[PDB]
Amino acid sequence: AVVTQEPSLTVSPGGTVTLTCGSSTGAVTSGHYPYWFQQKPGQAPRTLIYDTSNKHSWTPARFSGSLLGGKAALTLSGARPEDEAEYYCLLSYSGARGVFGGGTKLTVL
Amino acid sequence: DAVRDPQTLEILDITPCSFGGVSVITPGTNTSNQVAVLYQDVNCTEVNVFQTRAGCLIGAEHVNNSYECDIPIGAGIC
Amino acid sequence: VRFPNITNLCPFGEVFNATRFASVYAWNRKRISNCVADYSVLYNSASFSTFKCYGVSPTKLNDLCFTNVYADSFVIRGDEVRQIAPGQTGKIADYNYKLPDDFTGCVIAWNSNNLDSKGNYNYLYRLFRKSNLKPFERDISTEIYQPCNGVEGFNCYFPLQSYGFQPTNVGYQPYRVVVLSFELAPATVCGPKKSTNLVKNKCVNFNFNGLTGTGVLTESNKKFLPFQQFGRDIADTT
Amino acid sequence: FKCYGVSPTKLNDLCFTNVYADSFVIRGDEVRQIAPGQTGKIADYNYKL
Amino acid sequence: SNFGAISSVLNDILSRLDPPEAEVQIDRLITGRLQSLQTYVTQQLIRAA
Amino acid sequence: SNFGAISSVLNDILSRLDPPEAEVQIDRLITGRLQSLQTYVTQQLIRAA
Amino acid sequence: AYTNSFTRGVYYPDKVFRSSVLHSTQDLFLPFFSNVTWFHNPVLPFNDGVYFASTEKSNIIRGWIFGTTLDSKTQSLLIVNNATNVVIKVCEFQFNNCTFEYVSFKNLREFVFKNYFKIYSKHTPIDLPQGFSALEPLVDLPIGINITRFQTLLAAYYVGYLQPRTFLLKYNENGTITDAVDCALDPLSETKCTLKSFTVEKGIYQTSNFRVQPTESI
Amino acid sequence: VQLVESGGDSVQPGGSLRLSCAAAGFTFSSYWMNWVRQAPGKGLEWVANIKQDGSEKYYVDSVKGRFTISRDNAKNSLYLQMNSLRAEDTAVYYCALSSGYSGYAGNYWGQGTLVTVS
Ligand SMILES: *[C@@H]1O[C@H](CO)[C@@H](O)[C@H](O)[C@H]1NC(C)=O
Ligand SMILES: *[C@@H]1O[C@H](CO)[C@@H](O)[C@H](O)[C@H]1NC(C)=O
Ligand SMILES: *[C@@H]1O[C@H](CO)[C@@H](O)[C@H](O)[C@H]1NC(C)=O
Ligand SMILES: *[C@@H]1O[C@H](CO)[C@@H](O)[C@H](O)[C@H]1NC(C)=O
Ligand SMILES: *[C@@H]1O[C@H](CO)[C@@H](O)[C@H](O)[C@H]1NC(C)=O
Ligand SMILES: *[C@@H]1O[C@H](CO)[C@@H](O)[C@H](O)[C@H]1NC(C)=O
Ligand SMILES: *[C@@H]1O[C@H](CO)[C@@H](O)[C@H](O)[C@H]1NC(C)=O
Ligand SMILES: *[C@@H]1O[C@H](CO)[C@@H](O)[C@H](O)[C@H]1NC(C)=O
Ligand SMILES: *[C@@H]1O[C@H](CO)[C@@H](O)[C@H](O)[C@H]1NC(C)=O
Ligand SMILES: *[C@@H]1O[C@H](CO)[C@@H](O)[C@H](O)[C@H]1NC(C)=O
Repeated sequence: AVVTQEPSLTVSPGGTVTLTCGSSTGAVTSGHYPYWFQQKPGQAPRTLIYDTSNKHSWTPARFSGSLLGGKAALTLSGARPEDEAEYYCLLSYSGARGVFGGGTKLTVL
Repeated sequence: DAVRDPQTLEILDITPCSFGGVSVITPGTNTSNQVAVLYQDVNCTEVNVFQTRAGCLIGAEHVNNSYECDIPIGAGIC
Repeated sequence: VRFPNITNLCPFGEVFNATRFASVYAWNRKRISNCVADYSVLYNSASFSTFKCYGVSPTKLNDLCFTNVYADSFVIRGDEVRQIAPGQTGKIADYNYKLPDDFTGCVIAWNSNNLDSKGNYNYLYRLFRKSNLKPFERDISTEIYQPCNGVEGFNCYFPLQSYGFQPTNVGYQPYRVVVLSFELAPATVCGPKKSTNLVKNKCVNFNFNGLTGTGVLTESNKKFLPFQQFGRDIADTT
Repeated sequence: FKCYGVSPTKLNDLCFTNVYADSFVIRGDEVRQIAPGQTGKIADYNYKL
Repeated sequence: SNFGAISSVLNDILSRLDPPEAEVQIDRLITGRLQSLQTYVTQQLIRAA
Repeated sequence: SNFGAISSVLNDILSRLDPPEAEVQIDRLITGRLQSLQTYVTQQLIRAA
Repeated sequence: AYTNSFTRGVYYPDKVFRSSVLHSTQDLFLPFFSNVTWFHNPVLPFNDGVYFASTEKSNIIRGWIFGTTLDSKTQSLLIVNNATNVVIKVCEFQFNNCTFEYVSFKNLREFVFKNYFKIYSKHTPIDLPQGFSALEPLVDLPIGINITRFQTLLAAYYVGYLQPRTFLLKYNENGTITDAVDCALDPLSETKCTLKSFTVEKGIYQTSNFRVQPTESI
Repeated sequence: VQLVESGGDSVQPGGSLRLSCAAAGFTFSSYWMNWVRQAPGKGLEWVANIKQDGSEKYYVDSVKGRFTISRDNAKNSLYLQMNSLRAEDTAVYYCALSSGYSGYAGNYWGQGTLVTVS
């Protein structure tokens, strides 16, 4: 029940982003049905990506629920100042007892 | 012409659904705008009604007296 | 050759050189009327990637005259340009922009990578819909496609998805598409031709508002009503 | 109850060459692996679709 | 009558389509109009008898 | 008879092919059947003479 | 309250001059001897199109509103005759975002409102008088407004509905429609349309075909 | 689709607190209902879930045996009761609605209710 993330990422305006998440064991696949959330100060976490790659209607399409080399990711095609937030990942395991990562802070230079 | 029902061992005939031409029997419109309608080669259930071999005639009065033929219908009826 | 003596050209520049185009899910339409449509500019211009006409020839557009011209303006991906035609199926042909199988008009399109690409996600298309669109039908709805009721989730989605247009994308680059639908009543939009002196009581080759034939033109006393453009004989010929 | 190549409500309208019933017992957490495109202990080493 | 053509008027076909397509629409009118004359002539010959 | 059509049955054409193709196959049946009536009628008129 | 529409509701189907001819055409026309509701205000159905007629002494009826909500939200068509002119607008009227705007009993006025939106009309001196005349196109509105209901803005008026019926129209020497046959009114009218004539000679004519339709499926 | 969560208050350690969430704008008994908590300055911690019909419940092992979930489908709401609440368990609890494949993680989120233990 261990999930890790890159502590922080800094991106220049218009630059791309690769936020990563994964489990201490095995590899992340669609079978973990990975979720990604965005939290701005004073706000509740909002789900951006669900079930690996499905994007929500309230999520800017600049965000993409892709997978990497046995890891979950939330990438951007061009970051904006409005995206500064703490991002969180959640993976399923043997059942509906998911585990969150440590959190990855995204800032814009 | 006929089909065997797949559940019941009986044979049914398939009769085409009644149809035929429809003709309007009229005096000249310089005399009268009253008309009678003939349904060709059909019965008088599917459609002052006179059933003849030529079809179901509706609106024409059936008269016992014969006369010289004016507007022919068919099968001896005018 | 006789046309209404209109000196005003049709505002194609406001359609083809527009600063912004509509999303394909909500394509925009402008009605073109009471003007002279110069199609030599659109046909001869080298800026277009394609110029395909279905019910008319692209080089006869200047001789023809129409009663109503409609310009449908939208942006799609390059690999979806082939769907803007009669007799087509596909994500755009069925759910975003359908042309009738008997469509009369011209489909004109060009690469706009240097104008629209950034990623530019302001251009949306329908990914999901309950049923296919009718020819020239448009509809705006965010009702979730299926049983979910207001809640987006697995096996139920928000109908619209965006295009991700980036300068480095050719099949995924943006293309600007303008469809000119031609309704062929009194003349409204004629090509870039001048009216000539009328000659009567002689055999002539005539063109009246795009209607052509050979015959002798004479003065007459036919009681045309103010709303009528032309008349017909017992044989239903002009 | 989930179908992949066909709709689950059209099964009585459809007709097929032959169908085979692969019948077995697994642990609940691994039920998610019985699907096309999946990987894992069953999907890779016991019962692949 | 159109007989399957885009227009019953020959001049409207010629003013709209280039030969590779105009010819198809014209052939549709030729078949229909030639067939009409054949029907007409046959009836005139029988009536003439 | 098919008369060059995909099927002699009009209902088969309509249910099997989408309109852009179904109309073409129907036109073949119409030409053949209309032509058949023209042949029949001409023969009935000559025989009637 | 209902009135007999008699033979009214005919109009020139196109913009083509024809004369001394009997021409068969199919369009949305008022059926002959139809049900026209008699009013002397409510929001009525529009359906395929509407036949409207009025009889007035003081010109109380000024206009019409057409739309789907007839109350903001979307575009509605407002046609009003006021003092000296007629104002036509298709704004999102509350009873902005205007796409089109234009500014121009003894009296019997007839109108046809049908779907762009076309208005036909006739005005003659005179419950709805029996007689025949044909209405002509007056206003062409390139608006694209979806209409399911309309309201009459206030005298008596009559409202009927158009149907896709075939008519035989008689054009006189000056190209004026002087008579008409409703091909779906009765067997005699069917005979007149079949023979392309307003006069039928004594005899028997085949005009149609009777065919029994299936009901349930087995 | 609104999730209204309350019940957070200032409580003493060793006691218990019942939190609740009400559904509005959507059907309750068609989705899974989640609980997530966040200590100030920290990331998100998974706490608990419950199946659409209440037949199954799930907990993160760290709260197992202490947290209980119950629900009333006629009131469109659920309750989370936490017993033997620790001083360290200061966090904002959030209600989330799961409409995804497994029902394990929420898509829609409420505003959260703050639980402070002292
Ligand atoms: C079908 O079942 C009925 C009894 O419900 C029986 O009478 C009939 O003969 C059976 N027909 C066939 C073909 O088995
Ligand atoms: C038709 O009737 C009128 C009298 O209403 C008469 O003058 C006319 O000659 C008649 N025409 C024929 C063909 O009988
Ligand atoms: C059909 O017509 C015959 C007369 O030829 C008559 O005896 C019989 O009752 C009619 N059947 C129906 C249903 O009208
Ligand atoms: C013919 O006369 C007989 C009586 O002899 C009567 O019963 C029958 O109804 C009459 N039919 C008609 C058409 O007048
Ligand atoms: C668009 O602008 C160019 C000049 O940059 C001009 O040549 C062209 O004709 C314009 N297109 C239209 C339809 O006017
Ligand atoms: C109007 O319709 C009613 C049936 O709803 C009918 O009884 C009445 O006779 C009709 N009125 C006219 C003038 O046709
Ligand atoms: C017109 O509006 C009605 C609802 O009042 C709707 O059902 C119908 O589909 C609409 N038609 C068009 C062409 O928008
Ligand atoms: C008719 O109404 C319009 C409403 O826009 C108004 O501007 C116009 O002045 C009115 N006509 C007269 C004669 O007042
Ligand atoms: C007119 O359009 C604007 C968008 O530009 C919209 O916000 C406004 O609500 C529309 N007017 C009405 C009555 O809806
Ligand atoms: C045609 O109009 C003239 C007046 O211009 C009139 O004298 C003549 O009687 C009209 N003809 C018909 C058939 O109404």
